[PDB]
Amino acid sequence: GIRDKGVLVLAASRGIGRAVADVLSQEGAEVTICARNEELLKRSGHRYVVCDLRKDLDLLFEKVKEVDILVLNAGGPKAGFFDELTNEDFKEAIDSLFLNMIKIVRNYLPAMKEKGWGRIVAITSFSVISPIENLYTSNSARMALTGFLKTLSFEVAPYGITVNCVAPGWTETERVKELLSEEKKKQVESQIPMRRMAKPEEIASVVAFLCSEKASYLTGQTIVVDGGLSKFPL
Amino acid sequence: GIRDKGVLVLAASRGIGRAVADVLSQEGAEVTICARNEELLKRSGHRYVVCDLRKDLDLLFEKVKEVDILVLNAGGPKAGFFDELTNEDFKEAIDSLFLNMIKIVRNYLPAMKEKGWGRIVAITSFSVISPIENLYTSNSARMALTGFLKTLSFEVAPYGITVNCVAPGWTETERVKELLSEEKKKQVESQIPMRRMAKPEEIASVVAFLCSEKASYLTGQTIVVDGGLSKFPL
Amino acid sequence: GIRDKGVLVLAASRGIGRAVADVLSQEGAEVTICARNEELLKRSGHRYVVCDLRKDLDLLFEKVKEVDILVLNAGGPKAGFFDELTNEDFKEAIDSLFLNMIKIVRNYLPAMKEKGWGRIVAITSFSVISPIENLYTSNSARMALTGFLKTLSFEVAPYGITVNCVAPGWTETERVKELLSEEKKKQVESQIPMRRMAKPEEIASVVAFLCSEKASYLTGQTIVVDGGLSKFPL
Amino acid sequence: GIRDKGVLVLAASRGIGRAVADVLSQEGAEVTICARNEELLKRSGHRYVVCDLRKDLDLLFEKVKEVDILVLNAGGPKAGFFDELTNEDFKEAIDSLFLNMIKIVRNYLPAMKEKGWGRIVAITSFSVISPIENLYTSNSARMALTGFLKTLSFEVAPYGITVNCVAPGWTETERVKELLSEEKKKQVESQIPMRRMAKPEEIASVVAFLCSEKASYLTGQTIVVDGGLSKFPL
Repeated sequence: GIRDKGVLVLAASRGIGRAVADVLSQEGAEVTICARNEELLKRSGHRYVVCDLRKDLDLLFEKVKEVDILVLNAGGPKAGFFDELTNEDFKEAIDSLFLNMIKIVRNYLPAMKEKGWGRIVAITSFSVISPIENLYTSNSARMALTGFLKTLSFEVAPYGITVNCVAPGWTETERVKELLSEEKKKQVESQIPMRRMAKPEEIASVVAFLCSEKASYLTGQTIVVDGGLSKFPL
Repeated sequence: GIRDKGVLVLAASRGIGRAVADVLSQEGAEVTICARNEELLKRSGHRYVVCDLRKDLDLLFEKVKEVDILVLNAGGPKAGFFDELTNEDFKEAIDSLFLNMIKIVRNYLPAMKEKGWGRIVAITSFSVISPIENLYTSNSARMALTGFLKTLSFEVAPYGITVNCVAPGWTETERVKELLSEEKKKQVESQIPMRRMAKPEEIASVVAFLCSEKASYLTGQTIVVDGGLSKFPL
Repeated sequence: GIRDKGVLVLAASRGIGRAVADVLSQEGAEVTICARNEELLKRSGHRYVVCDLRKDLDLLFEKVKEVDILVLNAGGPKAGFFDELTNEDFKEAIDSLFLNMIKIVRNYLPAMKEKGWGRIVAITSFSVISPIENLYTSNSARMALTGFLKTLSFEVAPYGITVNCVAPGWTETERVKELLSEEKKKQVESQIPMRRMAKPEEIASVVAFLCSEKASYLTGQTIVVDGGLSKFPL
Repeated sequence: GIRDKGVLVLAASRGIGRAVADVLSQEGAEVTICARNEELLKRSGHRYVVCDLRKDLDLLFEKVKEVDILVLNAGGPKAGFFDELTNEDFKEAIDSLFLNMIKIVRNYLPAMKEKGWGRIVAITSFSVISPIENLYTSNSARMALTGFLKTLSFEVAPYGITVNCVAPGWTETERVKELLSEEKKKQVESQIPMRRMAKPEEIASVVAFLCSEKASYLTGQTIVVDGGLSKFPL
């Protein structure tokens, strides 16, 4: 039940974030998205803020004041094996996937406490429980955030705020339909039990559910939505 | 989207299984429940079969022929420390919570393959990831079923059938409001971050979601719905 | 420090169980092994008892009275897709890999409590956290025993008894060098980061360490020994 | 078998790090320890470097050139609930427990590859799988490092290098015998199944084992050494 709730979705001009904004809009929430590309944002049909999170967080906090539902999401950082990654690559990933996210929570959390209701949902990756061999930066940075949000979930629970992650597997975002060949996309598709990648709305729907009033007893969890790919049984 | 899908819910005259039946009925599914007590079943307002998961299941298969959605559920076996449990206690738990469930899946799975759609959802316990010290029989039997359903999820994924568990924490079922004093209830309730037990419908709605067309890319997963109690971070 | 401790190792005429028996013997423990094949046992150079892990229980308890260290181990049950496995397959695996093990523990446990010192070690499989797709019977039965032992580990901890599993990955036992071609062997080997299967002693040495006095604060854990194969981060 | 291997242990003038250096010295390794406190280090009887690792990595790499075995370890960061922690608290923890650690590995890893043998062991905490409610900064930073090392273990495995964490539970270090009252110590002690905290050597021996030639097929693992405290069963 999310008619009239305030929603912010980060990195939401395209891909999963976009799909999440779309759903929540169709279920009557008042949604703001934010991203780097203004042109993409004007075309989205949503309320938007142009927001490079490294440089200018106070612009975001000024233009989007309070928020019942917060979906954390980011671009994926550099892939590579250990010798082709610098200290700067790990630092940038930590800043943008972990420390900047903490700042954003810290900002919007007090109004949720005051209302006695809230939702935080972080979009991470199934690579969190089934680490991919060349994603050193995002593996470790998403484990970081996932730990932070678990510890958080304990403290905010009594205020009616849930805190969860959704860990999508391979998703057919326009970004992925460019980072990969047809040969590589087939090979990967063939190791997914469902023998396909997710439509972005298939990830969106899980996130929309955790945001609804029906998910009120579910917190401190990472829901993996990956077609059956990861092997971990519990 | 589950108007007109055939649904069977086990151990569903009371508690969580009852709530699950109620929801899916409200969303337009054709629901049959089954349990031991016929008088409870007559009063439930649902299609029913009298059935016992410690014994023969043939009556069940005859009276309920095909099924799009199958929710596995049972009564909780005996609690106890090791010296106050017999080999029989372990065997009865294994038969009822594991082997008889495999036989039920075996039975309704073929018609799901034939249609290219299906859903299997097992209601287990948060004790599976956060084992309670005197639940030796249910801990180990629920691990067994979880292990079985994960292995299964791999195989049936390409047929459009998902396989998941919902692992509820402390829930205010009539059964629990009788297993426990007031003193023990408050002690428990004070260790749950949400500071309360779940209404049965709070577990129901998660199950109901996994059963919908929206959960199409989510399989092989145990969703813990426990108010934040279990500490495991992934 | 295990000079003169009494040891029983199951399924130990060949493979990993044999390697465990040999180590513990070299470190001065008085070791009994047990298995079906009497001529293999005669030739092993160890104290032995002939036993099935189905019928022959109280012969074992008769000929092997008390034991400081108990290594549980069994043959691997039938591998297969769901439609090529019977109710009897699941039932035999649960009896031999789970309920018979509970019986053996129940037997040898009282004398460990009496002495204030004990060691139980179950050899299971890395398939426990990274389930292989057609090992339905072993996956679920090993999860069952792993769950049992974890719950157990809580209760026997104060009595100076540790309870742990060792989960070996692909090991070069002569059984495996027969279950597999050269082509299948290489395919598998090339997905192990160490690019090879374990010598049986490389699993044995882990088991031997859990059995030593030095492992005195480590209980309720499954050590995975798999050359890096399983993806699970925690 | 580690007679003559070169060993470096960080944060090792006291506590667990100290205990690890002691053992490995007794087994014939040539050990250097490093910490901030020079006077403690002189008194240790070991080879030592003094270093605030924010600013003396150049010193450390200079005075300790190559190393077969690398035990990563750090002081514990600030404990607190979310409102009493700043962005600098999170930053400092990430720096010191994660990004500095990567820099050290990056340094000592090439000579391990060149020799075809090595060991990296991080001492983390059982709070990684059983997160404590007010350790936001260490929980999330240790998850980061654990995720980093697991991703690394895949790549370095073919080179004869293992990568593991040891996650001690409550240990009777002098530092802990000061952070806690008697009253709080006993409450804690009474929730550990073993009913006591670890002697630092009891965590040291697990580390020493991972460092030996006998742990050759064991990598990509976090061994939890916690007297049975954490409930996670797998």
